[PDB]
Amino acid sequence: MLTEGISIQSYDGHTFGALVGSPAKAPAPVIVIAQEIFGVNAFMRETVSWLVDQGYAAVCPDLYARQAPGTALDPQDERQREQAYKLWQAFDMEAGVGDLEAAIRYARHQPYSNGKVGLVGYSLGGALAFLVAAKGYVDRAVGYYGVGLEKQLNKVPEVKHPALFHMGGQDHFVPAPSRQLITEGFGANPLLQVHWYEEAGHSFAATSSSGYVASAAALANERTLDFLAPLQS
Repeated sequence: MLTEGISIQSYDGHTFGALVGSPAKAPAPVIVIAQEIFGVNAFMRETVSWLVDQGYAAVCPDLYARQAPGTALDPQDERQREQAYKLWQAFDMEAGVGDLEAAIRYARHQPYSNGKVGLVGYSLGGALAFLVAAKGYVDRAVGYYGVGLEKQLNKVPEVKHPALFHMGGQDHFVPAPSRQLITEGFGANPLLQVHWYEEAGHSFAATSSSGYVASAAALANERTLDFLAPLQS
């Protein structure tokens, strides 16, 4: 689901929709949310709601619009999960970073914007959060269980604004050797924080996922809100 009428343009000219939530009290800092592999679906709608209820505005861009605009897949449906994995395998990560850069610029000057913008991404979006943090487009970035971060460690010195990552200790997209690489590599830059939730795997913050872990989602979410609070006016 997206907000009708909302359109954002990327540097290369491509335009895409987004799901937007404005809080009752504005102006407010705006959080661009970077999707998982299912498009802008119920969990993204829930993430927009959570942030708006905490007093932020939120913009979740349709990152799959270069492939199939308006994709919103149900993770409980096997056929739609297969579609999600196909779209993820074809996903242009660089174009994704560029579309998020465009959404961040957009978020700086909407009616409800206070001019500060943060980014929170999940899974595919968590990997994109790190890439965006290396570019320096946002004030603060957060990534929940980003995949493949152990392959982007050459970018650690490029991060010049804070970025926070929540990783599951039982997430097998990040096995022990990968966790060691990430832990050692991110350890070199104090602007990066990475927490490991030992009893959680992938998707632990999504209440409808079989991987949901209430205690880890709650600790991570509170850390995320404390990390974003300085963006408030």
